[PDB]
Amino acid sequence: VKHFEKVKILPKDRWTQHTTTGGSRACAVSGNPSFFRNMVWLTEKGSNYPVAKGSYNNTSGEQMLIIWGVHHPNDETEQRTLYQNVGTYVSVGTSTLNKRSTPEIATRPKVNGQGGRMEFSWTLLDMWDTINFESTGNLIAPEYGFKISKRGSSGIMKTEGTLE
Amino acid sequence: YNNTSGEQMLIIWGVHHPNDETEQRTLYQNVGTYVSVGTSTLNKRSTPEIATRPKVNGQGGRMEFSWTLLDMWDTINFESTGNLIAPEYGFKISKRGSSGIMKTEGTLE
Amino acid sequence: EVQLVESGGGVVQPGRSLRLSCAASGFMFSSYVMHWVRQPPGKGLEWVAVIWYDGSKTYFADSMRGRLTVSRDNSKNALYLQMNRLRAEDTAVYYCARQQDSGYSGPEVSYYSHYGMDVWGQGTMVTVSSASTLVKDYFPEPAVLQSSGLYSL
Amino acid sequence: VLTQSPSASGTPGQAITISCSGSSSNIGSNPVNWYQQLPGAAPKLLIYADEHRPSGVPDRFSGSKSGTSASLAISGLQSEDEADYYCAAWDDSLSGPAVVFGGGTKLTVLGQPKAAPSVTLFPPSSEELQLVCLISDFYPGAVTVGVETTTPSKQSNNKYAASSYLSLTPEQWKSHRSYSCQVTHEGSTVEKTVAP
Ligand SMILES: *[C@@H]1O[C@H](CO)[C@@H](O[C@@H]2O[C@H](CO)[C@@H](O[C@@H]3O[C@H](CO[C@H]4O[C@H](CO)[C@@H](O)[C@H](O)[C@@H]4O)[C@@H](O)[C@H](O)[C@@H]3O)[C@H](O)[C@H]2NC(C)=O)[C@H](O)[C@H]1NC(C)=O
Ligand SMILES: *[C@@H]1O[C@H](CO)[C@@H](O[C@@H]2O[C@H](CO)[C@@H](O[C@@H]3O[C@H](CO[C@H]4O[C@H](CO)[C@@H](O)[C@H](O)[C@@H]4O)[C@@H](O)[C@H](O)[C@@H]3O)[C@H](O)[C@H]2NC(C)=O)[C@H](O)[C@H]1NC(C)=O
Repeated sequence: VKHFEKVKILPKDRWTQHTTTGGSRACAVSGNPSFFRNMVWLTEKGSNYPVAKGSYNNTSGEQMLIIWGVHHPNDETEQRTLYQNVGTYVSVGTSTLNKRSTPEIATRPKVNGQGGRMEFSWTLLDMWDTINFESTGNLIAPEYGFKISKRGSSGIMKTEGTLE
Repeated sequence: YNNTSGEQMLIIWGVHHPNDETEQRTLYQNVGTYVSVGTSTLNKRSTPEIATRPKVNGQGGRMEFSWTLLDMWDTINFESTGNLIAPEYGFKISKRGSSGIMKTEGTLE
Repeated sequence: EVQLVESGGGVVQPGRSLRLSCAASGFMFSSYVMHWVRQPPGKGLEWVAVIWYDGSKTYFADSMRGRLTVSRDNSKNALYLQMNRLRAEDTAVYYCARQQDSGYSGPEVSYYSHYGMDVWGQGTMVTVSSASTLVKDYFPEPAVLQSSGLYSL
Repeated sequence: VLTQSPSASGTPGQAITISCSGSSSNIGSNPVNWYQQLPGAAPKLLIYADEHRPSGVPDRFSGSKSGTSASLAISGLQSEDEADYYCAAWDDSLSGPAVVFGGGTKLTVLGQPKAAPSVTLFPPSSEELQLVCLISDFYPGAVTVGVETTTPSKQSNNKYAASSYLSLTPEQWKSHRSYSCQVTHEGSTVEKTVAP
C-alpha cells in the first residue's frame, strides 16, 4: 500500500445515547486525559447504556481498512461503572465476517497505570459491501476508516535513520 | 506471583473440561465457572467447554493446558470459580544457549 | 512520594474570608478530580466541595452555598479554596483529598461515585475568632474553647 | 447525614463489626467507602465500593452492603487497629450531587483492664462576679456526658481524662433540679450532683 484517504464513516457526534468524551491518563496529552484520535470510547450516558448500532456501506470507490477495539476491564466494578449492565458483547459483521466477542475480565498488573486492556481487530471492507457493529458495552468504535488510494510494490523498512 | 527469581519463568496452568454437568456440580459446585490468567502482557478468561467424549484412560473429561513466559519483575494473576488446574511451580531459566531436542530411541553411554 | 500538602490555614475573624491551597506531588494532577473536606477539631468529617479534573464542573456542599469559590491550576499542581462570611462552625482542620478512578476520566459523576479518596494531606487548621492577644478565658494556646473565641480549661 | 454505632471495643484475636445506615438517596443508589483515622493523624481509605480493599491493606479488614445499610468487619485484631472509622457514600440528592459522611465510630483494642471514672464537680467559686466536671481517669474513652465538653485525653497512668463546663446567668433554677453531670461508660451513667 502506497497511500490512504482517511474517511469519516461513523462520526463521534452520531452517538447521542452514550458518552464519547471519555479518555484515560495513559493516552494523556500534556497531563490531560485523552484517547485514540481515530477511536471512540463509549460509556453510559444518564446511568444507562442502550444498545449501540452503526453501519457503513462503502461508497469510497476502493477497499477500506477498518479497526475496532473491545475493552477488557480489570474488575466487575469497572465494568459496572463504565458500561452499566454486565454480560455485554461486541458484534461486527460484513459480507464475509462474523464476530461476537465477549469482554474477558482479569485482574492484571498495572501497565501505564492501567489494569484494563484493549483488544483491537481489523478487517478489509470490500467496495460496495457493508459493515455492522452493535454492542451492549466495551466497544471501542472507529470514527474512521482508511480507503486505499494508491497500490504498489513497496515495503516497511526498519531503521533508526532519518529522511534527508 | 511477582517474579523475584532473577530470570524469566515458564508457567503452566490447566482448565478442566468435565464429561457432564453432573461431574461439574460434584467437583466444582456452582456451574457457569471460568478461569482467569493475566500478566503485563496476557489476558485469558476461559470457560469450561463440556462435552460427552469417549473414555480415554477411563476418562471422559479432559484437561486443556496453556503456558506463558513471565518476564522478570512482572506479575501473574489467577482467579477462578472452578475447573482450574493450578501451577504449584514455575521454571526459572538458568542457563541459555544453542541446544536442541533430539529424537532418538537410543540411550546415554 | 504521592502526597498533598495543605497551606494557608491560620486565624480568621468572623465575617471575613479565608483562602487555602493544596500542593500535589508524585502523580499526575490534571487527570484527577479533587476534593475539599474538613474535620472540626475532635468531631467527625464533613465533605466540603469537589472539582473536576479539567475544572469543567464543581459541586458544593449544601452548607457552602454562596460563600464558596473553588479553583485549580493544573500546571502548578495547585488546589485553591476561597470561603466567605466565616463563623465558629467553619473552625476546623481542612483537608485536600484525591478522588480515585479506574483508569478512566469523564464528565459524568456516575464513574467516580463508585470510588473515593485514596490519598489525603495532613491538613491545615483553621480557627475563627474576632478575638486575639483556676485559669479561664485566656490566650493564646487539656483545653477547650467556647463561643467567645476564647480558650480555657 | 449517615449514622453509625456510637463506639466499640474488643480483644486481640477477636473479630468485630461496625455498622452504617442511611437514605435510599445515598447508599440505596450509590455505593459506600470506608476510611480509617488513627489518632493524632489523617484519614486513609480502608475500603472502596463496598467489598473491595486497596493495596497495602491487611486481609482481616473487609465489608459489605445490603439495602440502605452497610457493614464493616475486622476478622482478627491487633493493637494497630485502634482508630476512628467512617462510612461515606455519594448522595445524588437535591440540591445537587454530594458526598456524605457518617458521624463516626471509635473502637478500642483493650490493651489493658477496663475501668470506671473518678468524676468530680467543684461548683462555681465564691470569687463570683456573675462549673467544672472532670472525669479524673478511666478506660476506654468516649464517656458521652452553655454546654461544653472536651475530648477524652491520654495521660501517664494510661487511662483517659476529660472536662466539661457550663455557664451561668447566675441563678439557681436548676435548682432544685440543681447540678448533676451524669456521665456514661456504656456501663453506668453516673451522678456527682452538688451545689445550690
Ligand atoms: C450499498 O450502496 C451501494 C450503492 O449505493 C449499492 O450498490 C448498488 O446496489 C443497487 C441495488 O442493490 C444496484 O442497482 C442495480 O443495478 C443493476 C445494474 O446496474 C449496472 O450499473 C451499476 C453501476 O451503476 C453496476 O455496478 C452494475 O454492475 C451494472 O452494470 C440493475 O440491473 C438493477 O436493476 C439495479 O438498478 C447497483 O448495481 C449497486 N451498485 C454496484 C456498484 O454494484 C448496494 O446495494 C448497497 N448495499 C446495501 C446492503 O444496501
Ligand atoms: C514486583 O516486585 C519487584 C521487586 O520487589 C518490584 O520491582 C521494583 O519496584 C519498585 C517500585 O515499584 C522500584 O523501586 C523504584 O526504584 C527506582 C530506581 O531504582 C533503581 O534501582 C533498581 C534496582 O534496585 C533498578 O531496577 C531501577 O532500574 C533503578 O536503576 C526509584 O527511582 C523509585 O523511587 C523506586 O524506589 C524498583 O525499581 C523495581 N525494581 C526493578 C527491578 O525495577 C515491582 O514493582 C513489583 N511489581 C508489582 C506489581 O508490585
